[PDB]
Amino acid sequence: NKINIGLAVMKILESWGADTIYGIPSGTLSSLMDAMGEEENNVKFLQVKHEEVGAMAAVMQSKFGGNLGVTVGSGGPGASHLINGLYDAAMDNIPVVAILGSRPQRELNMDAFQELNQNPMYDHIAVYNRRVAYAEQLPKLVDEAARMAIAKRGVAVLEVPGDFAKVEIDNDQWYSSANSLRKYAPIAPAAQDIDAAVELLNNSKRPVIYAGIGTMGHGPAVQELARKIKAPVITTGKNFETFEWDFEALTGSTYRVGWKPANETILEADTVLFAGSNFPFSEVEGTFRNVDNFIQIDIDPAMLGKRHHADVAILGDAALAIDEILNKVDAVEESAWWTANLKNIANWREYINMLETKEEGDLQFYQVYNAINNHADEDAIYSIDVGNSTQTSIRHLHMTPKNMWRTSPLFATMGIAIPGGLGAKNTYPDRQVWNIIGDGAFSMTYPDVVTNVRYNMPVINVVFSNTEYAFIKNKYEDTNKNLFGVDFTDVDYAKIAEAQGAKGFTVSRIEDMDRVMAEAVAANKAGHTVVIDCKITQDRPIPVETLKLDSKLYSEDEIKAYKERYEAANLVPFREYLEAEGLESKYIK
Amino acid sequence: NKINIGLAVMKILESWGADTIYGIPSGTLSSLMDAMGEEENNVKFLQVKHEEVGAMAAVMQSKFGGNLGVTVGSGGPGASHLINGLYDAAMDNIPVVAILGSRPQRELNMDAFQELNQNPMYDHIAVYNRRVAYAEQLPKLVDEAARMAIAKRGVAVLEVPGDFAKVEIDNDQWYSSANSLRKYAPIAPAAQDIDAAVELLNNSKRPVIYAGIGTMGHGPAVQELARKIKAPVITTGKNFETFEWDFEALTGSTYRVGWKPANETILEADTVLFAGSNFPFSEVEGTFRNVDNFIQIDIDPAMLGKRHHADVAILGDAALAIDEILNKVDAVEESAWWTANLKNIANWREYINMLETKEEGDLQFYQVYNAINNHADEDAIYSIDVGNSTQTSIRHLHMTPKNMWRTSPLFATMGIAIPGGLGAKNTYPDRQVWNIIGDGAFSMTYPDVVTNVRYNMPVINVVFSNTEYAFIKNKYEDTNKNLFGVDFTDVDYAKIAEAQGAKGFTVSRIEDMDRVMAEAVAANKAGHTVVIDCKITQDRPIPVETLKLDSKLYSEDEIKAYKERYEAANLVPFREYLEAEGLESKYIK
Amino acid sequence: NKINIGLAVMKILESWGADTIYGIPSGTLSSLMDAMGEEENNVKFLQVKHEEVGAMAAVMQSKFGGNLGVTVGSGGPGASHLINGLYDAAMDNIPVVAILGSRPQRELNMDAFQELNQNPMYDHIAVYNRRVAYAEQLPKLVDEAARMAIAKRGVAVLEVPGDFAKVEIDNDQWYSSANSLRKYAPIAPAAQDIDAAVELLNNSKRPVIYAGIGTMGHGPAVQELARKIKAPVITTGKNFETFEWDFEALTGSTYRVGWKPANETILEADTVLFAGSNFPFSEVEGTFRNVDNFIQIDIDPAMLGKRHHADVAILGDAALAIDEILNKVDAVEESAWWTANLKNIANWREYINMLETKEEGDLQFYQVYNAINNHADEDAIYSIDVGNSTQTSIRHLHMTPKNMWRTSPLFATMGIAIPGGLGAKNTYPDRQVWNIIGDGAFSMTYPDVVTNVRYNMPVINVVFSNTEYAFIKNKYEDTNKNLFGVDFTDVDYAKIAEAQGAKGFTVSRIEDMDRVMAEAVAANKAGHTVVIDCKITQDRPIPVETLKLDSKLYSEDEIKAYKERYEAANLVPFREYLEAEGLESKYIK
Ligand SMILES: Cc1cc2nc3c(=O)[nH]c(=O)nc-3n(C[C@H](O)[C@H](O)[C@H](O)COP(=O)(O)OP(=O)(O)OC[C@H]3O[C@@H](n4cnc5c(N)ncnc54)[C@H](O)[C@@H]3O)c2cc1C
Ligand SMILES: Cc1cc2nc3c(=O)[nH]c(=O)nc-3n(C[C@H](O)[C@H](O)[C@H](O)COP(=O)(O)OP(=O)(O)OC[C@H]3O[C@@H](n4cnc5c(N)ncnc54)[C@H](O)[C@@H]3O)c2cc1C
Ligand SMILES: Cc1cc2nc3c(=O)[nH]c(=O)nc-3n(C[C@H](O)[C@H](O)[C@H](O)COP(=O)(O)OP(=O)(O)OC[C@H]3O[C@@H](n4cnc5c(N)ncnc54)[C@H](O)[C@@H]3O)c2cc1C
Ligand SMILES: CC(=O)c1sc(CCOP(=O)(O)OP(=O)(O)O)c(C)[n+]1Cc1cnc(C)nc1N
Ligand SMILES: CC(=O)c1sc(CCOP(=O)(O)OP(=O)(O)O)c(C)[n+]1Cc1cnc(C)nc1N
Ligand SMILES: CC(=O)c1sc(CCOP(=O)(O)OP(=O)(O)O)c(C)[n+]1Cc1cnc(C)nc1N
Ligand SMILES: [Mg+2]
Ligand SMILES: [Mg+2]
Ligand SMILES: [Mg+2]
Repeated sequence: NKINIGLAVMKILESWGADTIYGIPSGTLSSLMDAMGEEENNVKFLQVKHEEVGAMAAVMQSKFGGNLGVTVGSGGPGASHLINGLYDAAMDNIPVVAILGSRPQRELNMDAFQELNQNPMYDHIAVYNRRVAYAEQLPKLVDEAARMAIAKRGVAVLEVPGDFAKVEIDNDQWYSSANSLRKYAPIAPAAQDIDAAVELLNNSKRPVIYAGIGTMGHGPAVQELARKIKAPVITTGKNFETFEWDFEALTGSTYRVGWKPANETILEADTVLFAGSNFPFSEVEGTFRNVDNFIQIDIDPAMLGKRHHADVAILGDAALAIDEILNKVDAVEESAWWTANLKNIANWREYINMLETKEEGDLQFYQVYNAINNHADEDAIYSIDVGNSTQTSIRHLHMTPKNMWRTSPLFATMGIAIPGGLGAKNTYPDRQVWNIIGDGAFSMTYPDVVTNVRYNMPVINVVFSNTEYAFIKNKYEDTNKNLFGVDFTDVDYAKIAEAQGAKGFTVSRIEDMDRVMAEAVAANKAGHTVVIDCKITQDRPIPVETLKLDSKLYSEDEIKAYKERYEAANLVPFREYLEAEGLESKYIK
Repeated sequence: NKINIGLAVMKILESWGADTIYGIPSGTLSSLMDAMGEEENNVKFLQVKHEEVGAMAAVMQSKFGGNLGVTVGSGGPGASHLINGLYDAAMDNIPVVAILGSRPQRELNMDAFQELNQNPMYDHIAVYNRRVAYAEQLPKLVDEAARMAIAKRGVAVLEVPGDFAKVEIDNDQWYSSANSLRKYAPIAPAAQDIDAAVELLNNSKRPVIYAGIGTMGHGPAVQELARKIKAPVITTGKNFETFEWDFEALTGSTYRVGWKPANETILEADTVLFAGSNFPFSEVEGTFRNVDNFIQIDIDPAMLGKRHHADVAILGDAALAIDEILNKVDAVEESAWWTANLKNIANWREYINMLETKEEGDLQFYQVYNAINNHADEDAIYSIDVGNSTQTSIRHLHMTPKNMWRTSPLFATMGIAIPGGLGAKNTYPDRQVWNIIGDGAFSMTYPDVVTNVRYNMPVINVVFSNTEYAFIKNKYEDTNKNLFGVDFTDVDYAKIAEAQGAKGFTVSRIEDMDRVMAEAVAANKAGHTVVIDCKITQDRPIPVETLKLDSKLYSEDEIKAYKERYEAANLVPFREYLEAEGLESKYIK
Repeated sequence: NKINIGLAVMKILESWGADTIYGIPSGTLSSLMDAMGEEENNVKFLQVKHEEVGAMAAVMQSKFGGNLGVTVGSGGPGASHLINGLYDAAMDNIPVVAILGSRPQRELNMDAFQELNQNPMYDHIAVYNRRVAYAEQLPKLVDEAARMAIAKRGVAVLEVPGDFAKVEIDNDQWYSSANSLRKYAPIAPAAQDIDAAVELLNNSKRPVIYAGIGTMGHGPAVQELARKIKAPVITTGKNFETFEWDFEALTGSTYRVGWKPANETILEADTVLFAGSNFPFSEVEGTFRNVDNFIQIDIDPAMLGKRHHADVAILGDAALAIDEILNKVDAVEESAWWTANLKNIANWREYINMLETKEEGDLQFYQVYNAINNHADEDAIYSIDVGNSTQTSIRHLHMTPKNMWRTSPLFATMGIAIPGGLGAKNTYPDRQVWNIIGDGAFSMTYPDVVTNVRYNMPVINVVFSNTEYAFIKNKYEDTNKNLFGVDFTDVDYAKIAEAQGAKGFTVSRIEDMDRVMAEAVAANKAGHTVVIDCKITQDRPIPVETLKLDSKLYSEDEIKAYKERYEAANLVPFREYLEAEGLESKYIK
């Protein structure tokens, strides 16, 4: 007639679909874990080597479309180790339950061993943050923690004295509210707002669609609208998978982790259809400084008019809004604007393709991605870390909506890749998973490669060894009138992988890349976790946030040096393509 | 006539003796670092692979008697990575300056990239926590940060917008208050309080001295007092180096990370001289439940009467107090109490020595320490990690005041060892440094082994590979009516070390341990960082917090099993030694 | 071509409808206020005597259906004084912008006069909490503060260095996003969920509708449903105005601030239609312990299944849900259940009416309310303070949807009444406003009576002088086996009102109450603020949370004493009415 509180907690977690708990065992968590596996319960424990990797995996699990993740941290140091993963979830508004273990109740406030008040730890970023006051309410609080993490789209934190889960209660003294879980269906936009948008788009001479992840699942519709009104497409760094990598009108993304086309288009555009985005560089980089009209679509009222004055605001689902717009807007037969953009994009793709298809020489980022493109499954999942890998992956990977690409986009914590792969593979065990990592970030997390090995969750780690914290050093050449402290010694990551039970590869030449990738993938299909140590050059990826190509903006000397350093001799400034179509730059005089 | 704000900051840090900054480069920290090395400034940057290791090294640097440490974390993820190191410093009351990099001022509050309010992050544990409001006051705030960290004995945190250090100011618009640094000299205790202590000690039939780190530097005096009044000595887990490892009257420490003698003595004692300690298990483990009188010595008023009712309270330096007491107290010629304790200690040392000196078989903790004892320098420094290593090191290392032993004693974060070695070697470059680590903790920090290699700071890493998070699993056998999730796969750490430019060794047999240690030390003296992968058994160290040896407390079956499992056939319960001297247990009936 | 930042802020506030700022002038707020009134701006300043009254008025302004309120607090003490008002808004989820003045930027971090970090002050309860980093972004942050307070339904806090508002900017460097303000229209519920509800209601033998403020604006529909299926109605303490005070099937509210009928009905009910409520006593008072089925309607997913296991969960507007249910459910011709409830309600109304209509004697709460009922406008607004006034007002006021009743229901801060009247009168200048206050709460706020006088915002303060903190003392008789410290001396509040420029009245006899109220109202219509000092008895209002009337639950002695003390000789326990209709209590045996 009674049940162990720990088993009740597992039953509740199971009811909310939270069937995986990431973490490291602890005395302050013994009771909870001791209950795992009872009465046919299916909540599994995935042991990591560093609690931050567990927290990040639990979060990335949801990012990749998986179930609500749960992460545990032992009282004190275990709990504090969850921070980078929780801050990432908070900034990305991703649901995740964090359980902080604690000393038994009798020890609280006694200044005992590893005994402290952990309530302040995550109060600032959490949507729910409580210290269980007595054993009997633990089930209710775990249930609410799940409900709140999901409803508030954020981090739900519970501090749990270690002695509570051992307590027993009547089976009728607990319940799950998972059965009452309800979510709102996509909301249609106000016709009045769609019409105002249509009018502006019809009258615009240089329209451009800036699509954020709010357009996820509606890329075809966005591409259709783009072609109907001849409006080029700009995407955000988080939304590339939404488009066919080779879409004729895709200009890429603006600023640093972007493409040349996008950065030029935005400064020449008249009307922007800001769809489902909260682009953070908007104000500080003056992204929309030359735009005449601004139309925004978003399901969140707090975002309407946030990044720029909105001439038209549309509250509602991006899909529905795009569909309504597509159907009501006037078709455009030809546009000098569209034609110039297509050619500018084509020019950029020539540049990118020639870099990717070199046949011999010292290995660069480009050829590694080329190889990934020639060997990856069409529905491959990419877990991207922070640094040059982010910048290059969205330029050189050839994705489509069949893929998934995720990173730590806003908080931007390094080391998100390996955890990303764990959450992905846990969700899709038969799906090919890639972790694209810089050596600096890999260095903050490679001990967890063994986790994939131990749990038979085969992933392919691609490590870019340039022996520098490049993303910073590269920028140091600009912002810094010096440099200093951005390089380190190279280590044999392939050998480290072997020591961990993984399969390691080392490659440093372009002419060996295709074979190495072939062998790495074959190994992954043999059930092995792989680490490809790519010893690349220190060539800095082309900095499209500072395009030194237009002779009316930079000196010939500057242009020559820029072309030379970035192998961009054939890149043509957008103004040339505009003028060829009889148009004039609206800001370059 | 002007100076770069960044150079001013370095000059101020240099004036406070803070000549080393630990961290990882960042765009949000570029300005500050760019200034390092100018105008003959000698503030060096030590690059780590994970910011938590940098934060911990900066803290351990002071713990080991070094200069004020400085740690940097890039805005957001870099800063949050400092947490485990800062919480350790906070709980241990260790001075440390933490600089959090941040987006440029113009980006603050704009919800820009990696832009957030970091003030809440460490407000709870810091003694100083401010966000620089404008460039010109950065020097003043760094100066105050140093002054406050030192005066308040804690964490001083500054959030610094990345664009401030580039600003220039008049040389007369900044100054360091380091020249005004003043500290109080040891304060003599009130004679009235010393006399009350003396009277109690003179009249006590079973005195015992419980010495905490407040007695650091006065071990000889404590040993002299112990012999004068025939009072055995109990130490805290943090204070072993204060005594000669083989002192005839040293009973060790109480509770889990302790010895058998100490745990028995405390339950049989009448009067306790609690000198310079804030022992955290006092109340929750009922350490002093059978004590009749309690005398406390401490320089901190907040501690007087905290762990137990104090019959006599002495405010002042432990050295001075011990000296005053020693001189005024009556000499004791013989004591049945003393005699029984000495024999109980001798019995324990027989047990410990026989474990350490085995000649053949599967390697255990014991023989690794035996080897360390036979090959280490007499002034060696030991950086101890958290787990079975802590428990075993204080039982098997043969230290004296010439040594230094430090860990993460209260917050108890794993992974403190490697950082400890960095701070130690940075402070004493020609001194032998040992990092004693469990494989679980090593797994949270081994990527930083390369840091010692890269910076030519040779250390000896001793890794205990039992393929479990033993300290927890061991206790799981008691507290848990099950277990689960406490084991992992073994990895070749020696091979990982080689891949990092370090020298690796692997040992699994007792008969090879002496030679392996010899070769490891010789390598360390050759300037190499070493990793000794000790493949040990899963034998649980004897649990002295639950001594099942007295037939009046446990069944014969229990005693037999306990002796069998812990190879303690020859250990004799303290009550036998007491009775042999004509005394009776005061609680065992 | 340029504009003062302060004027820009006022223009933005005006665009969001925030035309009133409550507070007290300050050096740290001088710049902002100095700009009020410029270029035809219409943002007015309402000066209070205590900043907490200003914060509460700004909040109550929205509670009463007014515009977004703004409250200001001078750096340090002025800002901290806002706390009770902000916590009330936070717990009630009411939008409000709070501006904290601060020392000029140059003084920040200098430990200057009244200079401190106010970011921690309200971080825990705010939905937006930032310190303006530079003058130029102040406009953008005020605009976002308004947008966020509204979108997040909570407290938006901005700390503003006093020197920023003086700075000038280009008119094109600021904009308001108020034009993009959009809100979701009522969402229809899932038909599947409505049908499950209907089925349960059709099959229920004892249905009951528990309506919270989510049903606001749909009382007629709720009353119609109640009559159609013969389900009595229970309301929450915040939702009385939604029903006609004399609705035949209104049982009142459960627990302490409730009626006898409601408290009995809930323990005898089978199926509950929990509509638009988040009743806080649910679990701790076991409100639904005897209920068989539970159906919940709410627009917030986080609330579904929170207060009790939900057999049916309906996500969507309460109006739409009630309408769908009303139309699909089966009509019920007669019900023994309904009949018994109506008679129990009628019995309660006989009791209440006889108390209210006494003709002579010492004045009690009852006759004051009787008088208010006979003289108040039909659309009067009632601002209720915390204490016996809350308990009694919902029992003795005769409200309808034409009225508005508001208090501090969850955080429950005393002193909310006067601020409530200010916000109400500011919103509806020609509407009759009543402040019902206990003397204890009046004592925390009467200096602000002058505010109504000074700003010609005539209100009627009704003060219940029982010279005790009754709501507590009353309960002290139960929970406390003593009492102590709950009484104080009586003061002449009428005389205090006169000293403040208000009109004071004093009444202590039932036979004078009608005339006094008549004269008080006539004075209010003469444009004067009135204070009616009601010297009442210390008679404790009947405690319906402990009904000692059923002989099968209490001894005859207890019942006699209960009837005697609360003049309830004629109250009949519900079980009698149930049995008379051939039904049996489901829990009283
Ligand atoms: C090292 C690094 C460098 C980077 N560099 C760049 C860079 O140069 N350029 C760049 O663009 N990014 C860059 N990023 C990523 C960048 O920081 C942002 O995270 C990203 O651009 C935000 O993209 P977003 O607008 O698509 O989505 P979010 O910021 O997640 O916003 C999505 C919006 O969509 C709305 N929404 C959600 N669902 C719907 C729906 N159904 N209908 C309508 N609206 C909906 C939401 O309410 C929200 O407002 C970088 C990241 C890293 C780690
Ligand atoms: C995994 C793990 C297990 C552990 N297990 C144990 C265990 O079983 N048993 C155990 O004992 N410890 C154990 N520890 C260590 C333990 O948690 C405490 O940190 C330690 O015992 C505190 O020792 P202390 O009293 O010497 O010093 P502190 O707690 O640092 O207190 C020192 C006191 O000395 C005072 N003081 C300082 N200078 C002076 C002066 N000049 N004169 C006078 N007073 C002065 C201070 O004000 C303070 O009150 C463990 C640690 C870990 C990480
Ligand atoms: C001294 C004091 C004593 C008190 N004593 C009592 C007492 O004895 N009994 C009592 O009942 N109260 C009492 N109260 C008030 C009590 O504390 C609660 O604040 C009140 O009962 C909450 O009422 P509620 O459920 O209507 O609304 P709320 O708690 O405000 O919850 C309203 C719910 O409606 C939902 N909602 C909003 N709009 C819609 C919509 N359009 N459609 C559907 N759902 C919607 C919301 O999401 C929310 O879940 C007392 C207050 C004080 C100050
Ligand atoms: C964006 C940001 O803040 C970056 S990008 C970057 C370079 C990463 O180097 P890696 O070697 O992994 O990759 P590479 O650029 O390909 O060489 C650093 C150090 N940072 C700062 C930083 C520091 N520390 C942490 C934990 N997270 C971040 N994001
Ligand atoms: C004390 C405490 O909280 C311990 S002791 C311990 C076992 C350490 O295992 P390791 O393999 O390093 O050593 P071993 O015991 O010799 O096998 C754990 C997991 N914990 C919990 C824990 C978790 N995570 C972190 C960051 N710090 C701590 N202290
Ligand atoms: C509910 C709650 O917490 C109450 S009800 C109550 C009695 C109020 O006395 P008053 O004289 O105003 O009214 P009366 O009951 O009619 O005599 C007190 C002191 N409290 C505690 C309390 C204390 N202080 C403040 C600021 N707010 C509250 N709510
Ligand atoms: Mg790199
Ligand atoms: Mg281990
Ligand atoms: Mg009163």
